[PDB]
Amino acid sequence: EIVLTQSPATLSLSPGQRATLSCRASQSVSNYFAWYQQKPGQAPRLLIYDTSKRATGTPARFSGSGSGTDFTLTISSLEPEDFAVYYCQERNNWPLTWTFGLGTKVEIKRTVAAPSVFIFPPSDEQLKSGTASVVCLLNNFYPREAKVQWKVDNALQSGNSQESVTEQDSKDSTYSLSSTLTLSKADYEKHKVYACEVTHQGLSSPVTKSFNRG
Amino acid sequence: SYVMCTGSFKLEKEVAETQHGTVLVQVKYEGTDAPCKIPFSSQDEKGVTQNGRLITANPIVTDKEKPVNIEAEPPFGESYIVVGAGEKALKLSWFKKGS
Amino acid sequence: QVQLQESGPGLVKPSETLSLTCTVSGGSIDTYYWSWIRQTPGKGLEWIGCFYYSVDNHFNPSLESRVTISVDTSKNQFSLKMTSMTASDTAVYYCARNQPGGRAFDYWGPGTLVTVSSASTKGPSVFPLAPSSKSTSGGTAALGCLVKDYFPEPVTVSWNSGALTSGVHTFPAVLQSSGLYSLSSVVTVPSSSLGTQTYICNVNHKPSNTKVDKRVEPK
Repeated sequence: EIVLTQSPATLSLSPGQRATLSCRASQSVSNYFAWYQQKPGQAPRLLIYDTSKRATGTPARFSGSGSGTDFTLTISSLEPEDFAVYYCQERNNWPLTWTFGLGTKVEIKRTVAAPSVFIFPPSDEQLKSGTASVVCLLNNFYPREAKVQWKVDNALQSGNSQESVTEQDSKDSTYSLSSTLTLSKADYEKHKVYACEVTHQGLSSPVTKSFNRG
Repeated sequence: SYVMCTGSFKLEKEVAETQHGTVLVQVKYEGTDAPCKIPFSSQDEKGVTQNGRLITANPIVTDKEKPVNIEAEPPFGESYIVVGAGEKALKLSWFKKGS
Repeated sequence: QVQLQESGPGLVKPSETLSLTCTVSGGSIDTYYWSWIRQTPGKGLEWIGCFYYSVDNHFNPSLESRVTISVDTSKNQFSLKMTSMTASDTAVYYCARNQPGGRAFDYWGPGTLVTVSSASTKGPSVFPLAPSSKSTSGGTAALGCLVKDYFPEPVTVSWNSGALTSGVHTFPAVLQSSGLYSLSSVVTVPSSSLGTQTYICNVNHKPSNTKVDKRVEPK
């Protein structure tokens, strides 16, 4: 029945700034809307209810408002821990149903930070399988875009690595990123030197970490 | 359909008797889940709820600022008039004279 | 102190029935409304249904015909039954309490991911990511665990049974060409005390009842 449209899809603001999230309803039902905050990997958390009342644990910087057709969540002084997706919600009387908006993703801008880089040779346990994974870690950087390259005896690799990036850290708003090269144990012994080369907007000179045992 | 009101009720005006052994309870609802059905029961003095005794058919809160009149026929002697559900239940003691 | 805990199978083959249980603590499910809600990446949060014990139950018109709820108050549990599971029913399923006197849901379980698939459950292999001389950035050392070759999602990782959270990054899983998932969990710590502190990663893969603790030591 009722359809909630949230604006904007994504909000990207600096800490200390004011954030306003909109929830527009296709038709009026009640004047008592709810807001949920969902941090990475957590269940949604009741944030504001009955349009303006703070749920337990909700800080003072969160306020809600709205009349009948659109409602508003305000974050007065944005802080890094507020990185989350925020959903509005209303109950439909007839037919009876509880309905959610699609959420507004709030992202936290911060100063540029260069990655700290670490490299991990394959484990002895893994080596007595058939496979060797070498892991290169880019830790605590901002913003997201980065360039990881694998060199094996200085030959540039391609086709046997995969990457994964975290969501922004709830404390310092950085990203971390893993790149995993996967070789057979056969190919892993043919070479000695294994290097991960990292370039980033905060670096100005590519950073290589390597090892040469096994 | 309707949900059962899970919020708390307060007495708006005093319970009042009638010519035909019934009582008139006016309650104002404080929840925001209206429209909803008003939970109603007649717990005896043993704390155990009693069968029927409600004269109003399907009492409902439409608007939490609009009071809702309810008519009940309590038993003789000591009983409770119970409006609301579980933890947020208004438990009104009552005595009906002359059994 | 009201808390809810979903328990489910992770995997359900297509066309079979999904059975989940919610176990509540901190209050009795014999009063108030309690609901099932699911969240899918593509479609968002969707309310499934609710009950008030021995009174009534309401369901989402979209799912009414496939969905039933039962209640076992002697265990403070209630369950969801969803028949004819399709691939589009893959989602995180939550149980939750409906807010008394309100229109919202005031307490939520952590949720259980349900994957509709005909592939078989596979538990992960866990390998140390040891802090060597090539994992030191000045006074800081990184270490971790590699959690390889599992299906379906998810794996969870803690460190020292929850007592080590600062500096931990557990990466989103990658899908390998094999159809199996992989992830790493890493943590940064002082380089000076690698031989005096103890770092154990606790890997949990619920779909295969796999629990692995791996000691992570240097070399």
